[PDB]
Amino acid sequence: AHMGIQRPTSTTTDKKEIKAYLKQVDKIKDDEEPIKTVGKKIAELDEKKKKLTEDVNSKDTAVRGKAVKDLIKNADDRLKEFEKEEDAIKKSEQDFKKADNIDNDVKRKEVKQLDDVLKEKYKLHSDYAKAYKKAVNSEKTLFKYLNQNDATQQGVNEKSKAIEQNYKKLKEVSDKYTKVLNKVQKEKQDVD
Repeated sequence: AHMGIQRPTSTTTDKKEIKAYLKQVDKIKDDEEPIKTVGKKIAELDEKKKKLTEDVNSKDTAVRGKAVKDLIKNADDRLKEFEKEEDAIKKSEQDFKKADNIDNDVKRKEVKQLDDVLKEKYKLHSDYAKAYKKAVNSEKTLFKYLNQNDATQQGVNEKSKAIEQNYKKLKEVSDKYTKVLNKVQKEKQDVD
């Protein structure tokens, strides 16, 4: 060019645009940090739950009754804490939709693909949240059954199998979600 003048090429300008895109996606990911705190708080609650294992079968009726009532409260507490994760993902998805201008058609398709995988992330989280709530609620159902007169082993077993099945399902969906979080990073590597 005259005087060796240099001004931005479509490639440089696309880079700028991809940078701004990947930044909006990372700001949203940053703002999900509270989900980590939820996980820690639920883990603490899970440890407290395990520590009622002896008491739930206590021969001291008062110790047993307190353990059962504490187990009900603990299921409520885990569900309440999990609401914060649900709310965070809701916030993240709302910010997502707001986050071409890429001239390069090859690169523009890579971007649409990252967007589609992020869309799949939000959908799979909804499935995961449903499965987690179903599981914790099915624990609560067993504990309520213990909090009335005349509970039997047969009844306990029948409610226990449902908990087991719910956890099998939660594993299937949790695995799928972890997979999608990985696919999100793979698409980012290509896009960048």
